[PDB]
Amino acid sequence: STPARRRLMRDFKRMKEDAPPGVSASPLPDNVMVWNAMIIGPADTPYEDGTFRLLLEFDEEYPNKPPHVKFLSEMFHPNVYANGEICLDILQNRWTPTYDVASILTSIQSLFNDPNPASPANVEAATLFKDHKSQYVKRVKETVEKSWE
Amino acid sequence: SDPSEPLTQSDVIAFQKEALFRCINRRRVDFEALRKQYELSRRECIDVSRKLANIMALIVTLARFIETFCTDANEKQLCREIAQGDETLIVQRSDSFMKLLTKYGKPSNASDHIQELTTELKNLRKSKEELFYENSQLTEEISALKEYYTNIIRKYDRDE
Amino acid sequence: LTQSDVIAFQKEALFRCINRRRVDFEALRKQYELSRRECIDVSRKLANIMALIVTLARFIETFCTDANEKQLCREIAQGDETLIVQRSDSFMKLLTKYGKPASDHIQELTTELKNLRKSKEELFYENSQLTEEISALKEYYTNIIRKYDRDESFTIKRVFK
Repeated sequence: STPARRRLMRDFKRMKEDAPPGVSASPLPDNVMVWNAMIIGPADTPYEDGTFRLLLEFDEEYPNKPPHVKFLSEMFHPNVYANGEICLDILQNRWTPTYDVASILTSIQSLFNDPNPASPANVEAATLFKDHKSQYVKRVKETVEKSWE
Repeated sequence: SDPSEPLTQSDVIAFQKEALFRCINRRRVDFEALRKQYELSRRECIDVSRKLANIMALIVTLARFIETFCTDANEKQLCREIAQGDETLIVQRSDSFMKLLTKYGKPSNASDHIQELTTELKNLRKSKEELFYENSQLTEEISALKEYYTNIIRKYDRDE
Repeated sequence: LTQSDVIAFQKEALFRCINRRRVDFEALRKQYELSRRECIDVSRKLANIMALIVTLARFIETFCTDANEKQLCREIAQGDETLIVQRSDSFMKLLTKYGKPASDHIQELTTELKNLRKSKEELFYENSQLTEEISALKEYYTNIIRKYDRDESFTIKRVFK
């Protein structure tokens, strides 16, 4: 109806025509307003080949305000809280209404590749990243393999 | 589905199955590589233990003769215990047995000095020998592992 | 067993295969560790009785007047198990012959100690290098196979272009 639901609709056509590699996203057929997403862990990262699903929750102040985004899949990352919340600056302190769902998901894969220990949400992961890198990649890898269910 | 299409629900399960195989294959290659390192260790155990039974036979022989040439009761007792063929006792008494050999094998203060010297020599040799056997085993392991991976990598190569 | 046959296989059974392999691997690994511990044990035992016998051959060598006696003693000090057994009879014959109870000599003895000292320090260094190499090697080759599998994956290339 509104321009917000139509901006969500422009975001959809964006995903369909130009789906970024290793991401997918679609809103519920009834509710344009809520979106299923999933990222694939890029090559050469310890999250390699994962199939992590994501929930985006919008409202009527978009593209002005971003949705709330949380991973559904079990996660192990310094920039991820135990409830799915993500410590990404482009979503918390550097958002621009030009950003679409495609851009949001692309940045999250960029983060799977570049963990930011400087804003640690999950302590365990920010530490293992630095102290016991092998125990870290082991933890993340069991995460990746449960993602496959 | 065509690349100019959004990834569908069948596509996701397909990607996951191919990833599952790749995980299986990696754990399977790593496991068969372990299979080879184990079979090799088993062969080397067979070989070193054959060699040890044989040289212990020699030690038991040596222990009977030094037992014969002994003056003091303690010496005779040690010699007979070694002649029994115990593998732990030879290790522990390695120094006293060497001293006994040096004392009886030969026809003042300088003799005791050369005894001290050759006990040290025997112990440095024991160390050199351990390190030599372990380095031989290590290089056999590297060789076996190279032969294992290279073959899989070449099967892949002809699978062009 | 092949990527196409895996697409044919079913998705829960791939998980069951992964845990069949994980527990087979844990068995094999406790087995590998037991084997290695035995192998280290017999090897240090052998190393010790060999050390006893080649040290003996050097001193009995010193006391031999016959060229052949010295030859036998030296070949024994070479430390080859096979030769050691075979020459064992003659070596005892020699020990029986010379068993019946100055300055320069200790000098040699300490020279050989230092040379061995240096030999053992090296052998240790090369053992360290060898272990590193095995680890590097398993990692290197596994990586190549991972990359080969990824390069024949089609789901990969259709997900990524």
